[PDB]
Amino acid sequence: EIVLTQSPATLSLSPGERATLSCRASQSISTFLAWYQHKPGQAPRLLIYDASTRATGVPARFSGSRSGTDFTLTISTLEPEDFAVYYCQQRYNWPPYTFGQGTKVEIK
Amino acid sequence: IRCIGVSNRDFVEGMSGGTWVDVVLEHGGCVTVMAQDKPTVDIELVTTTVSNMAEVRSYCYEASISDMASDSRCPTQGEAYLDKQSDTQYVCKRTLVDRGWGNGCGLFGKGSLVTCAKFACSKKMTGKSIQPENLEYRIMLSVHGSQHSGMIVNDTGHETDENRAKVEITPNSPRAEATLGGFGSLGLDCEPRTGLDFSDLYYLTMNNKHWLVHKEWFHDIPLPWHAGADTGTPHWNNKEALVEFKDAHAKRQTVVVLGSQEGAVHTALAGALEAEMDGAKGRLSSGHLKCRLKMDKLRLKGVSYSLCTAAFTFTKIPAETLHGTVTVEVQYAGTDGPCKVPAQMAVDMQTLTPVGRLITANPVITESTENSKMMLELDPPFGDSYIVIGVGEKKITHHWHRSGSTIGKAFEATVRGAKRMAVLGDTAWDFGSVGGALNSLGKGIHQIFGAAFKSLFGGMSWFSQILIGTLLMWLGLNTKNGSISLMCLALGGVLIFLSTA
Amino acid sequence: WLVHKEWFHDIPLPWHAGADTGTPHWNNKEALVEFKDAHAKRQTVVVLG
Amino acid sequence: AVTLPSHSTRKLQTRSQTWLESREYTKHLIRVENWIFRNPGFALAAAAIAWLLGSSTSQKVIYLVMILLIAPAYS
Amino acid sequence: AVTLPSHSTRKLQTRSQTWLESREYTKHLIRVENWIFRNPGFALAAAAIAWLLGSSTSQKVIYLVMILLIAPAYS
Amino acid sequence: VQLVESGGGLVQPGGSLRLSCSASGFTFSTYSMHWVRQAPGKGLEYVSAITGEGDSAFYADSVKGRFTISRDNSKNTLYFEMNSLRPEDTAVYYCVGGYSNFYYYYTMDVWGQGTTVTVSS
Repeated sequence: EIVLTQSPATLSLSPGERATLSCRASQSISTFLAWYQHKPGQAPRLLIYDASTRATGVPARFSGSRSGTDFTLTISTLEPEDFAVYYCQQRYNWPPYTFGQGTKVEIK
Repeated sequence: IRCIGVSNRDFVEGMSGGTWVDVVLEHGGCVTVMAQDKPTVDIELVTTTVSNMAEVRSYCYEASISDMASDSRCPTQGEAYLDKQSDTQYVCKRTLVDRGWGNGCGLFGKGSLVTCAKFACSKKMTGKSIQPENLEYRIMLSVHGSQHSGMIVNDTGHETDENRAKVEITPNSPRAEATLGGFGSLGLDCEPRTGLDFSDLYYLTMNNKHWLVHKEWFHDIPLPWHAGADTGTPHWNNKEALVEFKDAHAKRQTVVVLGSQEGAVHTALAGALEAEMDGAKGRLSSGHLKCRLKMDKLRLKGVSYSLCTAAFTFTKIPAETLHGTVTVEVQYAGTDGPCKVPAQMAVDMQTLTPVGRLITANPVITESTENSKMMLELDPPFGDSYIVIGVGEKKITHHWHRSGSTIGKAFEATVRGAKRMAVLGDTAWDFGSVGGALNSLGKGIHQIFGAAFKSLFGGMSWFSQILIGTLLMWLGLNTKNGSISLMCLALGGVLIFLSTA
Repeated sequence: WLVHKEWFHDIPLPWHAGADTGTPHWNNKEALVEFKDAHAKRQTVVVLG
Repeated sequence: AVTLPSHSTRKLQTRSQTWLESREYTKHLIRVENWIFRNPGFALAAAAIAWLLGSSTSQKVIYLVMILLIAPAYS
Repeated sequence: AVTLPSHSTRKLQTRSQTWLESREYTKHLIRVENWIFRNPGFALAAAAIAWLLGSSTSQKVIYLVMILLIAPAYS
Repeated sequence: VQLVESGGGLVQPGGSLRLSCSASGFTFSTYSMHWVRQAPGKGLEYVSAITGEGDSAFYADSVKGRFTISRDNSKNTLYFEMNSLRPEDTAVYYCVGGYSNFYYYYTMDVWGQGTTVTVSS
């Protein structure tokens, strides 16, 4: 099965700082990768699908990029409501889908 | 969009009538229509629903028997009579039985024995009639241009997405206008009444499985049949053959039922279409619709757009469809606004000369936030060529190579034409049907030949046809008369009818 | 019934061999299960009645 | 499945009647009559094919009968 | 009952596959092959009868084939 | 467009449970449904899926054999009948749905609030 590895286990940033998260697949996913935002006591919220396409109503600050097997989620201007856990999910051919271990964006 | 990956799609080019093109739509594939200076539209027939069918003649395929009884007579008396012969719920059979002097009457000839048994059917299959009215077609059409690759198999909101439309077509409204915001509207005039023989096809249900079935196959069935409105106590015209009246060695009678019959009908059904049902309506997924496309209110949204020059980044790769074309998904970097996208199949590096054809109408990105996604496709030449997207100093050039020369392309086109003719009959002449006189003459002679052929042959399936084809092939091969050609010619039809499906 | 021992070997139906200790293993796996194909995108499995 | 060989090939012969004896006669005749009644034009096709085959009249009639027999069964 | 006419006579023609398509070619071949494999003596008898009928060689071969097809179906 | 989940609670080891997920606001039959669970202090785990029409179902190895996904398109309800529960199955389960045209594939999804399932110990 394909595995997704997010690089930073936990990320500590001040409000307004740039935020960068990288998710690496064990094998080629041509353009199938999604990014979700999950807050405690809330359902996980879809942010980006197809790597760079923003879901309905997602603010423009969230951006997605791809390079081979390395996908990047970027948050230009951090706002306080953005500090949560962020997950990557593989939407490749078969339903065997793996969620990355997640990265915590913390207010240092 | 809609048809990139369908693998059974065909391109209808141009409109030599200036306004319209006739087109036959089929369930299997879809039609991408490209005009001179109008946006390419991909059209697909999706589902055909039939509504308010009328139950007709339900059959019984699993009988059950009940308390038998019998009566005998002297070798010289009348005939046996059970009082349960005056009841239309009992199957009764009369025979001759050896009697005499041991059995109870002094005489030795053959007696008369009657046996009766009560008949009950646990379940029966029922057929319903389909009028060629009150049946609806649903056509889904979409447009090229600004859509990103995601919006290919995504049917969530077509009400507001400005680039996809859904058209409902019934005999009461055989024509419609598909309104595409900013593109105008595509007029669509269709022939619903005559799409697919719906005057001989009953709808058949056995147990939560539904089929389309011809007449004369739902009337030549040897099974106990009611006659429509099952109201109170059920009546079966024939309890015959659902009940077997044997007799022992001249001194008994025995009544048995044959078991459940539901596997014989499954095999008896062959060449009958599969259908499903939602509520009172029946969805068929294999059909045939003919629509003329009045394409004279279509515009090009991208005209009078300043061409975007920021950057272009490939997002997935340049890929090749099954028919030769090439799809590309590009991401635009620096937002200018709504703007035209430059793209071509170019060759010489200095004089970028448009070689080949671009089948994505004129690409234009309609969104400007930071980066946008769009998908186009194009038909490159057979030799090596370059996909060139951009304006100046940032034209990422990809090297493309196409496999098969024009000869193979024409061969495949003839193959597709032959298959479509075999499937559709005379109607195949209407696929690219701008309309002249050679076309109409061909269609007329095909109508006459098809009528004659279907009258003579066309009562056979893939084996009787192969046999009779080989036999007539030998016959014409060695007859030496002037009829040779006729024989051989007839086989071509026959033979392809067997080797193309 | 009494059945000729040549009509009871040319039968196209799933067949066990001998008596069944527990749940039988049937070798054929076909001629009673039909894998029909949708219009180039799906597969559906039905059984004959 | 689809084939299911008929047991009438190996009809067990004895004084007592067999499983479905009363039906055989009408079975085959009914199948042939029904198929021909539904498809009449193939009678003309078979007449032509039989006429083109076989020298004598008896041969042509036998060809006609055997074609009209073999077609409804698709044998 | 016993007859149950086949629907393949009126096969509905469209792009999508019909109810039992994959079994059409095998079905008839298997029936004929099985019946002949069980009864070779009739192959000999049919060869003789075909030889007695028909003047030319092709007529006799066609008679042989048509008899070998009619026999398994009892058409 | 919403998914309301129910049926979570306390269960004994080896025990059984049935979770339900009622869909509203869309054509349920056109949506492939999925079950994703999250153990306490653990990442999300995609465990099960079913096609829009109910034809075929997929189960992750971690649950394959014990859990059964099903759906009723007339009652607009997805079900996750999980038997032989183990303490490792104690987690918050969330049913998700996405418009599907191909057995399980989806792009934009919709999530329920989740329901807690606790193995006793």
